[PDB]
Amino acid sequence: STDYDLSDKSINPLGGFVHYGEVTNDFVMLKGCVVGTKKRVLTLRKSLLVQTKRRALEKIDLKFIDTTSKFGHGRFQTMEEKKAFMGPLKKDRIAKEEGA
Amino acid sequence: MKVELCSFSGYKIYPGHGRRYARTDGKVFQFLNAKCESAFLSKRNPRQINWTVLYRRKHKKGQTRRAVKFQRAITGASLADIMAKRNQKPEVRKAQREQAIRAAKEAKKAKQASKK
Amino acid sequence: DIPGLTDTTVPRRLGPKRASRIRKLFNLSKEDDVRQYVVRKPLNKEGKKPRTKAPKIQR
Amino acid sequence: MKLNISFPATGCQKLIEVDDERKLRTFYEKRMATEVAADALGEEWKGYVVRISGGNDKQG
Amino acid sequence: SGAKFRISLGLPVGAVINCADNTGAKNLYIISVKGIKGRLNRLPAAGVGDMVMATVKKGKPELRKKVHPAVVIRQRKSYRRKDGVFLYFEDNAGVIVNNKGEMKGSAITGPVAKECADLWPRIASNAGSIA
RNA sequence: AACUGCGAAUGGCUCAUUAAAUCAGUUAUGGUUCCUUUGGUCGCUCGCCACUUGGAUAACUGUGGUAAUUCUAGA
RNA sequence: CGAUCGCACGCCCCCCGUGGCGGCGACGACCCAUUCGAACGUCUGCCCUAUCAACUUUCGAUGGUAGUCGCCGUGCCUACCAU
RNA sequence: CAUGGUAAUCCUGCUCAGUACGAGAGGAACCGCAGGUUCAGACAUUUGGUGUAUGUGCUUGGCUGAGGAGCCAAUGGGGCGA
RNA sequence: UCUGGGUCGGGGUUUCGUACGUAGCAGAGCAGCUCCCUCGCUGCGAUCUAUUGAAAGUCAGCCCUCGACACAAGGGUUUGU
Ligand SMILES: [Mg+2]
Ligand SMILES: [Mg+2]
Ligand SMILES: [Mg+2]
Ligand SMILES: [Mg+2]
Ligand SMILES: [Mg+2]
Ligand SMILES: [Mg+2]
Ligand SMILES: [Mg+2]
Ligand SMILES: [Mg+2]
Ligand SMILES: [Mg+2]
Ligand SMILES: [Mg+2]
Ligand SMILES: [Mg+2]
Ligand SMILES: [Mg+2]
Repeated sequence: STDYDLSDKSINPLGGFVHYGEVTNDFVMLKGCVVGTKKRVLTLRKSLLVQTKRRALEKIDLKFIDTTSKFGHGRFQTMEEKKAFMGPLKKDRIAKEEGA
Repeated sequence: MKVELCSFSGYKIYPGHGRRYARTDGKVFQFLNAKCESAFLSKRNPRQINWTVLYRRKHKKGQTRRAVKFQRAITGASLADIMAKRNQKPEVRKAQREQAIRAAKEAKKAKQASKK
Repeated sequence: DIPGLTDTTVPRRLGPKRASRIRKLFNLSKEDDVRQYVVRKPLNKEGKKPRTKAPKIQR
Repeated sequence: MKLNISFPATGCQKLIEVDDERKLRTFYEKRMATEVAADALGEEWKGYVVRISGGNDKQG
Repeated sequence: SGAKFRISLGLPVGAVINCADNTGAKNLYIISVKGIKGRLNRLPAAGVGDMVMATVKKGKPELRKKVHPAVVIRQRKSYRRKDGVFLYFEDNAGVIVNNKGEMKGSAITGPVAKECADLWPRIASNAGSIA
């Protein structure tokens, strides 16, 4: 949830991370790509250099974090958004029939 | 958190998804995925495709008054002036009517006397 | 009150001209001193003698 | 941005120049002939609801 | 100021693209791209906003057998616009300019890419719409 | 000043088009329309405002936008 | 199937006493006629060229029937036929 | 960590600056900023490619009496595709 | 182990695009029955509409289960300052 988003959603995409599982503990969101497969152990290290360029020392303020399904062409950010857009289905109709 | 776009299928396209198509005649279209862009480019009608929101809307699938007059002052007659004029109901209007009646009567008698 | 916006009501430049509208404004029923109940606008410029101008009523 | 503010019950229209985008963000994403609360224009405009009658583009 | 970001090129040497101005030429055959240092066996390629050298194949005889500087204004290869939009056009098209980036023609048919428009102000003026 | 009405479809210019086309003479419209002028018709119908009914906008006052136009907005 | 405007203004007064009546116009009109026309047609008439002799007819060309459109007559257009 | 390998490169634009210099015409550079070229090492969120998930529709010829469900045609063909 | 990992099942995600059957006074039309009917009633008929964003697949290298089922203190070869 960014301050421009204010949605009760976690970093987990709709349907979980493909070939990893569900992220529950602390996480570090790094710019760009990282070596290794999914669920590969990585060592993070302090920079040996002095960060003086303008690319470094820049305040990164996120406006939006995508959480669509990565298991295909996901088009919804949350379960509730999907349900609100798509309305009741046959499964929910028979479930409400059983609940009464 | 950019502008939120809509597709061939009418679905919501979030930033970083889909492709934007700029036609030569100036029309700009955006699609959610290659399934939607293939249907559009093959001149397929979205109202005949059951998962499109245009179909679900065409087939109907799944789904003040007031009159306020504000009084204002005018040049020559203030709000109190027009109030005093319109509140002449208690017999003042009748007095004006009868004085007009006698003025007409005296004018007509004077006209008769002058003619004769 | 907003300063200079919601206060100091300004008057309309001119009142009703149709006799029906004068009667509607002044709650006249019928045939009571209509030509003298019309609003007369006073002109009082400094360089000229003051007078009051009455509009030509219609209908 | 400027605002041509008019109160028909008394006339006396006047122009108010507004610079802070936080004041105008309550106006943004609206249409003409829509009533919005002007409470974002400081305390002085609290209790005021105003209808967007029109305007002119950056080019006039 | 601002420098143009890298985009997908998709128009190598030997591409025949439409000529969108009212100059009188029908198409441009790209023979080289400006600023290409090059690499072995690699064809020089251009995207929108790039200045190419071109010869017109169909058009007026007084234009036909000559080399003209040209600028690409529309490409059919999809390119990413740094905000996540992947944009492509219905056809490849460019206009004929001089060495100063000033158009020989006086009008452009169809849209002009934003990357080309802000890079060439003279083309942006004659552009109908910007995509 | 502005609204309303009328005129602006006349005049003037040129001869590019145009070879039964235009055009000249002849005849027809019982196969059509027609501002205006002039002459007819306007109590010919049986059927709680009529001593006269409603609303809006100009002009006008005031606040503007635009570099710009015989551009115009809100009140 | 007149809710319009101007001009000098006058008659009746029993019932009364404030009303009812009047001339000259201007503007306005559904329709008819006239004027100005307009539009499409009737008959006849045009320069050179055969190193232009056969054209038109799929896509209206000629005609019929019934329509559409047009202010109106008409392949002006449509459908079906005849060639 | 002995030892061995070893890698980054070049250009453009803005600013400097219509500045230094120059009679004039012309016309730099250092710092800083924004991006590219060639190369390298990765990576798959996105866009694209693949696609026998032989996943799901469509479809030709034949075959199972027909329906339903399928199959065969050396991947039947084709659309979309995790 | 305060159990474990499997196999089915469920849910999520996602892919395709709306299943079979049934119903319809939807349907170009055509064919039979007329003491009937007074516009009928029986069929054939691609396709359409509703049930039905349905049906089907989805880890085999997708995500979460704590539902069901059995199974897991078993086996073999070596290794000493
Ligand atoms: Mg994915
Ligand atoms: Mg009058
Ligand atoms: Mg070679
Ligand atoms: Mg000529
Ligand atoms: Mg070393
Ligand atoms: Mg090296
Ligand atoms: Mg078959
Ligand atoms: Mg079958
Ligand atoms: Mg066999
Ligand atoms: Mg064989
Ligand atoms: Mg494909
Ligand atoms: Mg499962």
